[PDB]
Amino acid sequence: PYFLEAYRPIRKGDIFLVRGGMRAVEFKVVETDPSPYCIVAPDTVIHCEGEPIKREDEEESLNEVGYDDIGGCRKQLAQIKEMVELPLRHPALFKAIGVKPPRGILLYGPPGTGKTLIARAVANETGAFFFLING
Amino acid sequence: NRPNRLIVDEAINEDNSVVSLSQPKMDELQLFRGDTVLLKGKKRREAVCIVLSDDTCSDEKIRMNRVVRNNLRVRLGDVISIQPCPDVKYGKRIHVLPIDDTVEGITGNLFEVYLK
Ligand SMILES: Nc1ncnc2c1ncn2[C@@H]1O[C@H](COP(=O)(O)OP(=O)(O)OP(O)(O)=S)[C@@H](O)[C@H]1O
Ligand SMILES: [Mg+2]
Repeated sequence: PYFLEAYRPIRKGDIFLVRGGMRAVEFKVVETDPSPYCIVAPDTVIHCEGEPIKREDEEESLNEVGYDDIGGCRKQLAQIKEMVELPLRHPALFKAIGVKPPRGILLYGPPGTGKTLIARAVANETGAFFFLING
Repeated sequence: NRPNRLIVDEAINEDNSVVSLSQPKMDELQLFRGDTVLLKGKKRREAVCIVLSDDTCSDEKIRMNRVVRNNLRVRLGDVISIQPCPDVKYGKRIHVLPIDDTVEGITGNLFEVYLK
């Protein structure tokens, strides 16, 4: 059902994702005979037989948590991006300015509202190093 | 018993080369508010400044900025001799150099932004 009435422009070496069946699944477009990039027509025979391969160590996984796993808190996630994104995107420039950044951000709320999730998502999406201390 | 040995107090004016004096001390000391004075300090280090007037300034005290105060090796409550010197001429070549700690962020120009 994925490529039917879609004609999705694909390229050699891209990872794509399909949802359905109480599980998400990954694939990688390994080889195109009109190399490298094309549009999947009904002409294309699609080889789906073989071994599921290993990852490269710098392939960013899709089971990680990003900003699309969080719902219902648009405003607060905007505030945390404004506080945090600039001092971690541009450390050298921001050191060269001479302004102090924030250094202590206390998230609080009732139990079960997704605070560990928000911190994990900001860490994955900025790409900073992340160390977790548990109480 | 000389009227030129003076003692530093806190500064009110914001300039880096302006000292202040009260008017009877200037009139005794033969100074006008356009003069160019010479100031001696500890470890034989001296400085040159433009004097102006004040009424909130006392006679036993001179008011100077922190930049002049640190170029004389003087702290608050120390002794400094002042003397008029119209022996100051103009210049031809003046060679300046930044100090290494304050210039670690910016690179590029320094003449037109700062000194101009
Ligand atoms: N806003 C949200 N959007 C989507 N899923 C959420 C949200 N809030 C909570 N969840 C789900 O609830 C689970 C538990 O959330 P937590 O991150 O543990 O919240 P919490 O702040 O850790 O609460 P405590 O006090 O630590 S038990 C998450 O793993 C998500 O599956
Ligand atoms: Mg938690």
